[PDB]
Amino acid sequence: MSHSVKIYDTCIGCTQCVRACPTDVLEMIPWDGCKAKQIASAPRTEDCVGCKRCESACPTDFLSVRVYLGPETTRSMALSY
Amino acid sequence: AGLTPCKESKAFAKREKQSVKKLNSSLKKYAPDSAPALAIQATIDKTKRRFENYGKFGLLCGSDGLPHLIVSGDQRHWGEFITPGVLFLYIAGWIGWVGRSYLIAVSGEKKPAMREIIIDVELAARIIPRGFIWPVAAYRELINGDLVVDDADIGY
Amino acid sequence: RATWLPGLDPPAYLDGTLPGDYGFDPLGLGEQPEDLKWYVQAELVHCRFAMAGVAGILGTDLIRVSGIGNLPVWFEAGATKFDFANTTALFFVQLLLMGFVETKRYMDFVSPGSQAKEGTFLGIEASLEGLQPGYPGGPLFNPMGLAKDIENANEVKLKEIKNGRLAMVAMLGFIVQASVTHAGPIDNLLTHLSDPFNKNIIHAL
Amino acid sequence: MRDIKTYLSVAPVLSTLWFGALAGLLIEINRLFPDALSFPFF
Amino acid sequence: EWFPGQPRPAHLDGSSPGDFGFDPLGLATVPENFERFKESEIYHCRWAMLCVPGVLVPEALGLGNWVKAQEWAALPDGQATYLGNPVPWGNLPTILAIEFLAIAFAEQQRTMEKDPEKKKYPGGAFDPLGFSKDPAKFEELKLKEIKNGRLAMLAFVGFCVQQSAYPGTGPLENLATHLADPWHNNIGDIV
Amino acid sequence: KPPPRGPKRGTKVKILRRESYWYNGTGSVVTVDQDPNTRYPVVVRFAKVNYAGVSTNNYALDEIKEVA
Ligand code: CLA
Ligand SMILES: CC(/C=C/C=C(C)/C=C/[C@@]12O[C@]1(C)C[C@@H](O)CC2(C)C)=C\C=C\C=C(C)\C=C\C=C(C)\C=C\[C@@]12O[C@]1(C)C[C@@H](O)CC2(C)C
Ligand SMILES: CC1=C(/C=C/C(C)=C/C=C/C(C)=C\C=C\C=C(C)\C=C\C=C(C)\C=C\C2=C(C)CCCC2(C)C)C(C)(C)CCC1
Ligand code: SF4
Ligand code: SF4
Repeated sequence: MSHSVKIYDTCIGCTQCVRACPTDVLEMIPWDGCKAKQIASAPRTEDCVGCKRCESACPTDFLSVRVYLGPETTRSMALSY
Repeated sequence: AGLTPCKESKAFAKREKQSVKKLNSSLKKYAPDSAPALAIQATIDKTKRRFENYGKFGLLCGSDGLPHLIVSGDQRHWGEFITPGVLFLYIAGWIGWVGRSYLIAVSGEKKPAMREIIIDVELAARIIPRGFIWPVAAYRELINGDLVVDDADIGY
Repeated sequence: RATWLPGLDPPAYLDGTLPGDYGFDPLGLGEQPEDLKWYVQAELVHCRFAMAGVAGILGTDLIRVSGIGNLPVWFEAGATKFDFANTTALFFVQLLLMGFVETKRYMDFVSPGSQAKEGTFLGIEASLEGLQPGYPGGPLFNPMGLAKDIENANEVKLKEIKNGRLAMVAMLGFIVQASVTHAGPIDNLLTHLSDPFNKNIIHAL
Repeated sequence: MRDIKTYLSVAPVLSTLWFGALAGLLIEINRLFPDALSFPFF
Repeated sequence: EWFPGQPRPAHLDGSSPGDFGFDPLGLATVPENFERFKESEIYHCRWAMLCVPGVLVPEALGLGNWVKAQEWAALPDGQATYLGNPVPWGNLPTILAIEFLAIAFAEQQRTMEKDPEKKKYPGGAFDPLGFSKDPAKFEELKLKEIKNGRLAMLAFVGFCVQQSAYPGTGPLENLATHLADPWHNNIGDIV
Repeated sequence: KPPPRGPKRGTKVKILRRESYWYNGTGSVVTVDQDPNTRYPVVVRFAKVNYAGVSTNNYALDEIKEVA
């Protein structure tokens, strides 16, 4: 909600975005719309720093996890002080 | 536009006079037969025959004693712009038309990537002369409608 | 098959039905039918203009020098004048009829036989086609109708081809020959025949 | 022997060989027809 | 056909007077564009056929050409001369006002009828004899009109261009000029 | 009993997805998934590479035009 992270239906369940979140935002939930039978999910968008590496590892036509930068909070700005 | 002919412009025949005097100034310091004296003399003759050719081929000179080019197309002056220009356009297509043939030629291979970083010399030798007749060849492509494509652009 | 280059093989598309098929088209200039079909006429029209054209250049200068008659050089003929001939109007006049004859030929190749079914009388029969695109012999264009259209076409056109191919080259000679020598073509021949080992293009430069 | 020719056919090596020939040609022409500001033949 | 050897543009299948397969710019694609063009065509024909002899015959008499016959209006005190006679109403604002009201009204009478066939061939009071009796002959009658009308337009073009090429000339004066030396007086000398 | 759906194999296809990298391009079908619930069955292989280096992805049936 600080930043908005959205995952579409193109996702093929490869678990490459989840493994690449450096602050544990995304996670994997069951589906039935792929051969792998699992689609990603973003239930902890607060801590989302905005580091687009989460979607530099989604290998689809355009993309299946997308990140929109909104307002910035004290943790979405990664302030240590 | 008032540009007098260089063979007439006294300013043109002034610049020719100074640059000769300037060179002959630099010459009356070496030996009358050493290597510098010859190289200086060589450039002196090159200069005089340079000015003469500019006052011979109909170049028009302004008030600066310098040649001016009439690119308007007045065909009294065709060898200044138009004639060299057509000479370029012939060459430029030759480079253009040959390169196009090659890319098409190697297009139908397993990976055209390899045949462009490592150019096929023999294939580029049987294509290097086809640019002698590019105006004829291309103009037929345009009429036949193979010089261009219509809506199939990326991928294939 | 006796190509132009003994060792080299002829290309695959110059099969040989066209007269003067000496397997010669190195630059890949005829590897499409519609291309090749339209190129043949060019060689036919060029050669015929280049057959008469050299003779007009040649014969006129031959008769003048010997002294039977007098005419200007073909190089010098463009500015000639006798009477009632503005080079303006002649250009328009020649452009007209040539424009007329050239087009109706063009319509023939574009549409065979769509040239002799019309209203204008008395001539609507001959200008059909010679039955071979580049040979429109009819009972007006071949007033001595002396062709069988098939047999000699292999053996006589091959004369008219190799005749023309030579003649087109010859005209190219004079243009360059007059461009360098500043003189007449036979003058070039007469000069070279005088001292051949000293009258050569090496000396002309 | 084949590997040598292939290497000589890679793009940079052709470039210097091609352009070098081109440089030599233009330098020669300027040595024989210098100043060359117009094309006075026709 | 005008150009023996080309296929007919599909929308020219006779079905009209004076139609020979000539529409290279495809101007007559739209049938509504097609029909209105016929109107303008016949009118541009109709006016032109009137105007050419009116340009020439005065020159065939002592009267000035089609250019001089408009010149008095240039000077402020212009008065006309019909058959040389100074008609009283020859001043420019006089004829202009007479010209405007009459031309507009009759030509507006055209603009207010839409048959649309009569907009090309009204007849009736315009056919005091009734040449339209034989439909075969009347249909050919249009042809003669169309071809003659097209002939007139070109003659009009020749008259006007010869004036720009030769200011202050007459078509018969131009004709005689060529008639002196056809081979040294031509369209060759313009360019 | 029901036959396989979509193109079989090797059949060139014209891509119709608007946001794809190969829109108005042509690729080769390598396999079609026969599960009805699968939301993007037709696995298309290409000859070029998208900006990520990838050269294949799934596609929907109505975004594939089977050229021949
Ligand atoms: C076969 C070679 C070739 C051909 C036919 C074209 C053709 C075209 N290019 Mg081009 N281009 C090329 C190579 C070529 N390009 C290369 C190698 C580059 C990288 C520098 C570019 C960069 C380029 C740009 C930036 C632009 C074009 C544009 C254009 C178009 C207009 C022409 C123009 O502006 O020329 C441009 C000419 C140059 C930029 C000069 C460089 C081209 C080199 C010198 C030619 C290379 C030839 C090749 C190496 C020889 C192969 C020989 C073979 C036997 C091995 C036209 C479709 C323009 C366009 O879109 O217009 C519609 C445009 O903006 N091109
Ligand atoms: C038409 C022609 C000349 C016609 C001459 C005429 C009308 C002369 C007219 C006049 O003299 C008179 C009568 C009287 C004078 O008072 C007036 C003038 C005007 C002066 C010459 C053609 C001359 C045409 C020539 C010479 C063409 C040569 C073409 C070659 C060599 C092409 C070869 C290739 O195309 C192939 C064959 C295969 C490819 O794969 C390889 C390559 C090499 C590309
Ligand atoms: C005359 C003159 C002038 C002018 C000019 C102009 C004005 C021009 C224009 C021009 C134009 C307006 C053009 C256009 C164009 C278009 C297009 C479209 C083109 C195209 C082309 C192409 C397409 C080609 C291709 C190719 C070839 C063929 C070869 C090479 C290879 C390639 C493939 C590339 C001046 C004044 C300067 C001067 C004087 C002279
Ligand atoms: S931007 Fe960073 S924090 Fe946010 S989801 Fe992507 S990888 Fe995780
Ligand atoms: S990276 Fe993309 S395809 Fe892979 S699991 Fe995440 S969203 Fe799905």
